[PDB]
Amino acid sequence: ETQECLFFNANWERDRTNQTGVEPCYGDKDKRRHCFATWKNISGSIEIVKQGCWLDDINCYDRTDCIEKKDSPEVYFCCCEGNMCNEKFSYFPE
Amino acid sequence: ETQECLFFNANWERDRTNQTGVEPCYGDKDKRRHCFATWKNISGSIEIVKQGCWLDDINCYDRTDCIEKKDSPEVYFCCCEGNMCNEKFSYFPE
Amino acid sequence: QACKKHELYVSFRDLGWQDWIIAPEGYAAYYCEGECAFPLNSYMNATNHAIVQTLVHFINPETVPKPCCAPTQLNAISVLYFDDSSNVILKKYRNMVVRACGCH
Amino acid sequence: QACKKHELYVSFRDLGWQDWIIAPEGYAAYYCEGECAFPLNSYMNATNHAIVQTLVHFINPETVPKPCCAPTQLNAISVLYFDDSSNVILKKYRNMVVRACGCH
Ligand SMILES: *[C@@H]1O[C@H](CO)[C@@H](O[C@@H]2O[C@H](CO)[C@@H](O[C@@H]3O[C@H](CO[C@H]4O[C@H](CO)[C@@H](O)[C@H](O)[C@@H]4O)[C@@H](O[C@@H]4O[C@H](CO)[C@@H](O)[C@H](O)[C@@H]4O)[C@H](O[C@H]4O[C@H](CO)[C@@H](O)[C@H](O)[C@@H]4O)[C@@H]3O)[C@H](O)[C@H]2NC(C)=O)[C@H](O)[C@H]1NC(C)=O
Ligand SMILES: *[C@@H]1O[C@H](CO)[C@@H](O[C@@H]2O[C@H](CO)[C@@H](O[C@@H]3O[C@H](CO[C@H]4O[C@H](CO)[C@@H](O)[C@H](O)[C@@H]4O)[C@@H](O[C@@H]4O[C@H](CO)[C@@H](O)[C@H](O)[C@@H]4O)[C@H](O[C@H]4O[C@H](CO)[C@@H](O)[C@H](O)[C@@H]4O)[C@@H]3O)[C@H](O)[C@H]2NC(C)=O)[C@H](O)[C@H]1NC(C)=O
Ligand SMILES: *[C@@H]1O[C@H](CO)[C@@H](O)[C@H](O)[C@H]1NC(C)=O
Ligand SMILES: *[C@@H]1O[C@H](CO)[C@@H](O)[C@H](O)[C@H]1NC(C)=O
Ligand SMILES: *[C@H]1O[C@H](CO)[C@@H](O)[C@H](O)[C@H]1NC(C)=O
Ligand SMILES: *[C@H]1O[C@H](CO)[C@@H](O)[C@H](O)[C@H]1NC(C)=O
Repeated sequence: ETQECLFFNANWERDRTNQTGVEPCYGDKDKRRHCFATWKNISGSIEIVKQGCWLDDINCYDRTDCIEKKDSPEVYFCCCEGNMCNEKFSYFPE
Repeated sequence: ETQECLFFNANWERDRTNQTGVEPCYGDKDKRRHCFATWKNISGSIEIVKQGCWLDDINCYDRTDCIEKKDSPEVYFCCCEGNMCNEKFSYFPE
Repeated sequence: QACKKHELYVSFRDLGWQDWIIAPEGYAAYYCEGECAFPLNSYMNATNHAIVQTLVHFINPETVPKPCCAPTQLNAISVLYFDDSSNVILKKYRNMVVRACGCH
Repeated sequence: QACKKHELYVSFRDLGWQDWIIAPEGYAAYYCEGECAFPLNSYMNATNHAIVQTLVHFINPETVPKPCCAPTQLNAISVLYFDDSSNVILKKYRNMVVRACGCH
């Protein structure tokens, strides 16, 4: 299970959140929680847009690494299970 | 409208309530509230069983006196609208 | 046709329960009923789950049905009834009256 | 036949929304469906309003219908979508997932 994720918010100034820190998933045995990460990839240059906890999503069930599988996405997003799993993320098309 | 009723509880000892006092109807413009009274009539001898507030009941809409209309009831019950309307109650079959 | 609350008075006599409830004799209970469709507007007090399922329908009506109109807001009433020992008893019953309907 | 939650995955692609939501691609949404009848037991998570209306039916099925099976418990999901300005945005949506069904 997942109690916390790495949190990052590009838009921290306008949203009034901190910019990073750890976010509690408030994951308590009824519904699952995951972490996620979304970032942009300007030609191998990578900037994180957001990173956090992520309500139960049958798509990231049984995922312990963050690999995104969509071809050349405008924005990359991935989620995984497992604390701070969002810490590192990777890309590997299908 | 009705903000309060005369309250009486025969069964105050077992129920742990007071035996009399005024009960707030908690009547606030969404749903109506009334007062009611239920008592026994052993041959003109009268003993009150209960008296209180009474959630919205289309039967005691537009009632400002407590007259019970059922023939020779095992227990008499009546409700009315209007503060402490339950104070006095009466009987007059249909 | 649209989902709407409609009147319905129940009577404990009729319900059979006349000898046990002392009051009331019957109550304004109401009930929902009505279609709940595309494009489901305001006043259908619908849930997102409902809007989605509505469109899902509209694409493949073969999959999920349309949502049902059903209460979203219910009131308690009071009753006075006799107990096994024939004590008189007052209790308020949660969710017996339909205050408002919607899509579910 | 009995009222039960059933599976249904929505796909935002199919829903048409593929260019605006960034994630997820679709979700486990589910839906209720099933009869809700006499004598309506446990596991139908029914409301009193429902039991009454059930019997009312059973006396005069001509008056009120049977209650409809419809969610009583829904979960939010998260989504990530783009805003007019193409900022990336995360928001959680209340009531999109059906956790459990019942009689209403
Ligand atoms: C989503 O939720 C909302 C509430 O959260 C629900 O909306 C609700 O709709 C109901 C209708 O069932 C509203 O109550 C009723 O309103 C009607 C309209 O009349 C009004 O207009 C005149 C203006 O000239 C005002 O003077 C009145 O104050 C009145 O409020 C009212 O009168 C009706 O008359 C028409 C025919 O002309 C009929 O179609 C109606 O049936 C009704 O008779 C209603 O009074 C009657 O019904 C009530 C019980 O419902 C009785 O107790 C009355 O004595 C009378 O017989 C009634 O008050 C309700 O207020 C409204 N909520 C809002 C918007 O505030 C939606 O219904 C829900 N979506 C769905 C699908 O349910
Ligand atoms: C009134 O509310 C209550 C809850 O408030 C609802 O009751 C709920 O019923 C649901 C069914 O939709 C319960 O969840 C499901 O339970 C089944 C039963 O399997 C269980 O038994 C074995 C014992 O041998 C245990 O090992 C398991 O832990 C398990 O909990 C479960 O497995 C099912 O397998 C059968 C076939 O054999 C199917 O009929 C089911 O569809 C199901 O596959 C379910 O797991 C499956 O479905 C879930 C999603 O629902 C998936 O995520 C799983 O991976 C899998 O595919 C499922 O957990 C629920 O717990 C229960 N609540 C209670 C009582 O605690 C009532 O439904 C509601 N009334 C109505 C009308 O809805
Ligand atoms: C970023 O894109 C490069 C090529 O531009 C790719 O090889 C790399 O794996 C991507 N990094 C990410 C986001 O995983
Ligand atoms: C009580 O019963 C008497 C006759 O026994 C009747 O005339 C009187 O009005 C009743 N009092 C009540 C409860 O109203
Ligand atoms: C930063 O803001 C609060 C205020 O103390 C801080 O405690 C918290 O750890 C940070 N915020 C988030 C969203 O993680
Ligand atoms: C008596 O019990 C409480 C405790 O103070 C008292 O204040 C109240 O007025 C009485 N009870 C009722 C039900 O009216």
